[PDB]
Amino acid sequence: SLIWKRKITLEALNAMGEGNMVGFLDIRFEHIGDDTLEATMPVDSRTKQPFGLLHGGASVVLAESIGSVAGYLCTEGEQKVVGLEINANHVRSAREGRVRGVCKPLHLGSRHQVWQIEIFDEKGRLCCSSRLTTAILE
Amino acid sequence: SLIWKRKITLEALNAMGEGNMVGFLDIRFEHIGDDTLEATMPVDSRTKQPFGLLHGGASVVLAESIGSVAGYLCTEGEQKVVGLEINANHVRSAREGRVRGVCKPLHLGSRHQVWQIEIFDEKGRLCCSSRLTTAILE
Amino acid sequence: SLIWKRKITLEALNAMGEGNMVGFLDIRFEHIGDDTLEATMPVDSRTKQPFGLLHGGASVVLAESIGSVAGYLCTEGEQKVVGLEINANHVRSAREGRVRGVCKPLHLGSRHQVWQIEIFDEKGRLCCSSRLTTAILE
Amino acid sequence: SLIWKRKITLEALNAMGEGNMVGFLDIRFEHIGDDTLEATMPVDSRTKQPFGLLHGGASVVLAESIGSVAGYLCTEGEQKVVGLEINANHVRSAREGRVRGVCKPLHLGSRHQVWQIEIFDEKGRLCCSSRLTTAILEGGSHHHHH
Repeated sequence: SLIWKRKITLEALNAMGEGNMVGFLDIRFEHIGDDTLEATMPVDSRTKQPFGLLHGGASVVLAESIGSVAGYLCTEGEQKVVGLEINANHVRSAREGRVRGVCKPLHLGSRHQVWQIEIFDEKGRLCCSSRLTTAILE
Repeated sequence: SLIWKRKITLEALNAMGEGNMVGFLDIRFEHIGDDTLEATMPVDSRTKQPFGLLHGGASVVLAESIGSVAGYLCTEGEQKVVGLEINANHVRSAREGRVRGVCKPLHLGSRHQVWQIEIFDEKGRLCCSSRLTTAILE
Repeated sequence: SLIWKRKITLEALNAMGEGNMVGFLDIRFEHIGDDTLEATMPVDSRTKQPFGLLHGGASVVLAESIGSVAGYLCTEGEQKVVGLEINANHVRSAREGRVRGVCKPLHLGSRHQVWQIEIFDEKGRLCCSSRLTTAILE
Repeated sequence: SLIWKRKITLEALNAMGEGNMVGFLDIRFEHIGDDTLEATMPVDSRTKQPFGLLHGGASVVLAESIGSVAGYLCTEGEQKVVGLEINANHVRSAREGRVRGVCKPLHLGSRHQVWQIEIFDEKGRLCCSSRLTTAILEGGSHHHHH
């Protein structure tokens, strides 16, 4: 199923993060299915807490970053999306490597959207499950 | 009305982010009342999204960073807190200066804690309100 | 702090629940301040979980019930609100009497709103903290 | 696979609700799978808001009700689960019939669990998506030296 309303390439996406938070974290997308969007992120002196574990906020940064663009790719023309509510359950820690976020839609309405982003570690072990609720602004 | 079970100094506390995400982002705790813990964060290239505004994940990184430490200061001995769930509602954007997050407890149990982190802009306007649920581990 | 764009009395307000869940759970509005709405609900056979304590879901029905109407009162004309997301933390259980829900705004925009509802037991202690995000419909 | 640690019949599962909220909203567990639990709820005057539609709070009642027991079934002995926090997205309304809740585990930790409950209408359309985080409370007698 194709949910995307706009067309884009990993090239353009990754370009977005340069100059802002997304950039200074090395978050790079790596897939764009018909109804799915993936991305990864490291685990170092930028995405870790004072104990050397994948910071929970880092996972949310990753979740929101992907959900935001994905929601955008589901709109038309001058439309835009703004994240309203986000939540996440940290069910497993991470200390090294890169985590991959898999974003899928739970609901794509005309005025708002709900995105689910599951984050897994290199071994494929689920570390975080988050949801993003956005509003479509004309 | 005094909740802390571990005495700490802003100096030693701020020291926490000396090589981890909390440092790279310039988060600096500035207050330690009987039941509240504050800390500001810079709204710059490091914490902004592709459009120049504060990134929603930055708001959550701040929340979860202030909540993790508040929770820890409320345990004793070898105990530790692990973040379980976090939720945030972005009610207002911010594009300049420093955002302040005021953390207070909603509940301080013996097994779990619930923290409320309200993030304001330099104008004192709520920008993000979030809750962090922690688990106390022996 | 007069947030209400509409006018309504406790009498008219409570008459909304007759014949629906609100009236069936005996949820009763008891205060309309300039920027807050308060309502009580019994902790009984209709609101308890299998072990004699207040069902967490009942606390959420109270929360959404107060937040929905409050949202309405903050619009006007043919405008109406629709709940998008609601979350809550159960921090203390209630076993008897009635709990009291207190709702106040966190954001009232032209497109959506965020409401915070705190639920207390008969002793004035926090039992549930929740947030509701609505969307305004023209 | 089999996540359940306790063996319960649907009959015994539904008997738990008599006399309380679950029984009063006619919430009926109708299926226990290897790693899923399902319950139904009528969309009527007891569960509708003033405008004649399914009350979002009811949906959360259904979700927490299913999630709570699923969490209990995944604990042995006198152990127990306590609901910590819940969240839900209302993505579509309902006005008649029943809605069905389908609870799957997202995490079955040693100290806490995360449950996902999706509520569907008659046509299999998602009306509410919810997550419940619970804490496991230890229980049972302990050996002591003598």
